Amino acid sequence: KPKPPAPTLTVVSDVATVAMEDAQPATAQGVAGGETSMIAPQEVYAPSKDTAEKGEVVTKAGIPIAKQEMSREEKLRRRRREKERIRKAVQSSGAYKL
Amino acid sequence: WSVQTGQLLDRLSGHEGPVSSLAFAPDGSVLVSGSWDRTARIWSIFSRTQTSEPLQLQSDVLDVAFRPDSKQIAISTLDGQLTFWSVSEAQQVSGVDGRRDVSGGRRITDRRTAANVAGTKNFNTIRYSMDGTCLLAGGNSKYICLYSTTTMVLLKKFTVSVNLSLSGTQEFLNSKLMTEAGPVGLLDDQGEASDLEDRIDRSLPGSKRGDPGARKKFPEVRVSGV
Amino acid sequence: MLRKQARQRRDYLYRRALLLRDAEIAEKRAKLRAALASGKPLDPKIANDKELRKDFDYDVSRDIAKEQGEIDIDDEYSELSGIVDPRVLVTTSRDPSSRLMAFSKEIRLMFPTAIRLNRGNLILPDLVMSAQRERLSDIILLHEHRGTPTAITISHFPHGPTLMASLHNVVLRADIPKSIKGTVSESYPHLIFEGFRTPLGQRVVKILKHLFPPRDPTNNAKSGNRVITFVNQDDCIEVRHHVYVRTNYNSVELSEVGPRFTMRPFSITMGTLENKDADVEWHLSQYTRTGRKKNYF
Amino acid sequence: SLLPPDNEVRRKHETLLLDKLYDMGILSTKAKLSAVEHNVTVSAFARRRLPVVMTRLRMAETVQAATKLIEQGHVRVGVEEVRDPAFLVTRNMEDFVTWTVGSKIKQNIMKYRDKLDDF
RNA sequence: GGCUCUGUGGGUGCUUGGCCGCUGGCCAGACCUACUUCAAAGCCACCGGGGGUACCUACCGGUUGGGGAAGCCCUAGCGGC
RNA sequence: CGCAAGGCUGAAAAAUUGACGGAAGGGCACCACCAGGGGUGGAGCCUGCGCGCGCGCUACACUGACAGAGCCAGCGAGUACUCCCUUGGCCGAGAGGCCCGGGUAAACUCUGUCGUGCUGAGGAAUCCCUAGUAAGCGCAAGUCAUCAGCUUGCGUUGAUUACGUCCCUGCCCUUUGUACACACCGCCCGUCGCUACUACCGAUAGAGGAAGUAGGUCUCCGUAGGUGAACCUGCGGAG
Repeated sequence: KPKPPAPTLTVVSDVATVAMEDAQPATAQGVAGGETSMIAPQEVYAPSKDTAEKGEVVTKAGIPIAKQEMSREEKLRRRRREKERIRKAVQSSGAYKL
Repeated sequence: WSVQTGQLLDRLSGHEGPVSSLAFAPDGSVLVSGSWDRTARIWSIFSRTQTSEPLQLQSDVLDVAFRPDSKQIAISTLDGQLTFWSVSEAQQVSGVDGRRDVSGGRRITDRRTAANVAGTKNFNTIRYSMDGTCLLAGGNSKYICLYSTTTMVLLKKFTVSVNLSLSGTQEFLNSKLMTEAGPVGLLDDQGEASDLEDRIDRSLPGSKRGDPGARKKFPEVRVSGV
Repeated sequence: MLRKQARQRRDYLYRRALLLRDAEIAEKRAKLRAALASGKPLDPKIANDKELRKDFDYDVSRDIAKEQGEIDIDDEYSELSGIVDPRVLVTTSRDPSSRLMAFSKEIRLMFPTAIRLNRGNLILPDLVMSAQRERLSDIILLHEHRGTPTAITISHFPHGPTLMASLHNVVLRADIPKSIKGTVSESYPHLIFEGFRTPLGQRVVKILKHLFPPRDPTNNAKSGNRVITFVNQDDCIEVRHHVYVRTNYNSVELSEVGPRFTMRPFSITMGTLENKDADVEWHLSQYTRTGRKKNYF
Repeated sequence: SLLPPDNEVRRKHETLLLDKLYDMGILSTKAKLSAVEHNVTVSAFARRRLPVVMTRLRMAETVQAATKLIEQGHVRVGVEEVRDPAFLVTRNMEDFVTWTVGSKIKQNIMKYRDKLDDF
């Protein structure tokens, strides 16, 4: 029985895949290969709420929309969708009588 | 498991022994498992009914391979025989008894004649051609066999190594190398070494599959993949 | 495969015997740990054992872990407790009747992951063989008298215990009309057990609550709408199967959806359904003097 | 042992060490570290060797006959024939040690039981 | 005529000589014992686990009595720091 | 032994996390569709459940009756097992024992003899069933609960038709999470609560009512000082 799986993280850079290749006089890839930057566009930049602007929000689509230009109906619907995700996870006698 | 999801889809079951060879069909419809319960299974997973048709064999299944045009499958057992089954109507259509065609042996530390050594008489791995007309078969032995899947004959046999520094490359060892203390390629000669890191034996007693000690003097000949 | 089942059952029985001897020693070692922390003087037969102190220095930590409950006891259920969904098949006797087959369907529908199998001509060792060959967690056999069921046999696999029980007061699902009943919801049921206090009661509680798939523990206290109740009086465990809506924060409307039993267990054997020669753990002692006075579970 | 008794890495490596030794069949229990004090033993390794474990499984009669039979090469462990009489058989390969394919010892057992199938 | 046992030779890896104090000799051998300037660079080097340490040994730091390579200086000496 | 052990009393909330839905898209199901099969329900018997209801059992003819021939199982061994009760007689002083009367399969295969003859296979509904499964058949046991009005095993013979689809009836789940590459998708919708703030209404600064928003290195030279030959620092010049 091998071992219990314990979490291990590996730090990859933004270098091309011919930096992960082994040492040899020339690459095995062509000229098109060798520009693939070993981290996807989702790791180069992903639009999210932690990297958004102050006035704006980002949607689920990855599009900045501002709270000022958003209408009341869309504000209510966005509040409902976030709430749906959260759900998924002795006095006086005159004062008495009168 | 699923690749795009990451979590475990299922544990299929119905085998009475450890499952030795798996093969998905090249069109994508049928898994075939082969296991040491002397059995194989045509698993149909992707349909709405998940079903398992057994193929009962004569000994432990060692290898499973598909034809590229997926109507045929060859499964190689522990007797040394290849059986060519059909996958649509699960009937054996062909068969080769291939013990003699692959039996080439007599390692050092082997007190049997090379004809009587069992263990180097089976096909551990088999692959169809990209044409689909010729199997290629290799086991724990010196010979690679290339069978025809229609005419059922051995088209060509190959020898992997002439190298006598490996252990099982000739079936008749000569009696010049047999002293009165066993064979001459068996006496521990580590003590006649000038360097300490060559003299030290950090080996574990009884470790067939690898140890970092790894004496590895006269390793066996085996074709582990084709 | 069969050699592995036999070898693992023999290893389990040997480990249980070693646990008996080690418990006889570890009742003495827990006095030495409590006297070390609190300073009360202990017995000389405990304090003058050099082997006990020399081995106590290594075996502190499992006693501390058992005190904190960080480890679980060596059991046939603790290997796969909340990891695998326990699959379970329900079968009849050999030539069932129509009401026994409809009752088999009803108590299949009681478990959300169960399957039902037609017996027909199926020899009982091959039934056990096919269960171990398809890695079933539980089998449940049914016995009828004349269209009314009289016995269950709940057997845990690969080598686990049988609980054989006799059924009384069975009111079937198949007696009420389809206008009043309906298709039973198959959600993962809550379970409640009421009145089990002896270690034998916790044994039968374990072999009854490991028949059901494990509930997702994120919001299980409020979600889920289906409950199954095992409550015993006079060691005859009575079971109901309800479905509920929470009509307010203070009130709840129940609706009886499944069959009613009062099963009484009469045999708990440490060994599967095929082993008639397995060592029993408990059996209903009739024809003794005070076997009717004494209440187990 | 020398770690403090309420330590997390002590408890985790106790369970790992006991599970590893019980899976290799050296210890007979996995609930005491005094087993690794005075029960792990070169005799326990040497009785987890192959001719003694097939003496216990009654594949042979005695360890001398078992060493002779696995030097002549009748015994496979799993799917591979074993010629080394020092191959340490673990607890889950004791369910897979059996005779080889064309074994005369297997023909002798089948001829005794009168099930000698010549096919 | 047959079985068994034993012995010798060849083969069981691709064919370039027997020996020596080997660029030359010898297989019948021959000659016998010379010649010499300056001991050495360091490191590593596998004994099963826990424990004891009186004695021996290893390592480190010292103590008495002798010993003086080398470094420094100059009243030049059998010198001095 | 001390405390518990003194009745503004007289039966039938939480929430920035909550309450209920809808639409779209999936997955599954002989409690669904589809194709077939089989019960029950008609007559009689009876356990059981509350005269009624089903569950078993039996009878109901082409798949016939009679006579032959041949050929097949598996589970089953506690000095232990027996179906009654009686008319007579024996030996019985008496209790009894005797004798004689009365109430290892089925199936299957083959060969002949006769020929539909109170000698009639179950309505509406409702339920179940997908491979050694439905259905037929016998043999054995009787295991501390249940079971002789039966129960549970065990062998034998062994099909038709589905093995697709969510269209109907439903059940479960997505619309949050749980992993990253390719690749794809692209802010699901409603009625209210709760909280914060803002102003309003009117009785006595105030509890309510109603509403809205969220860039000079190296070397040399001339200097001036430093601890003086030299040498160091600072500056001014040339290479």
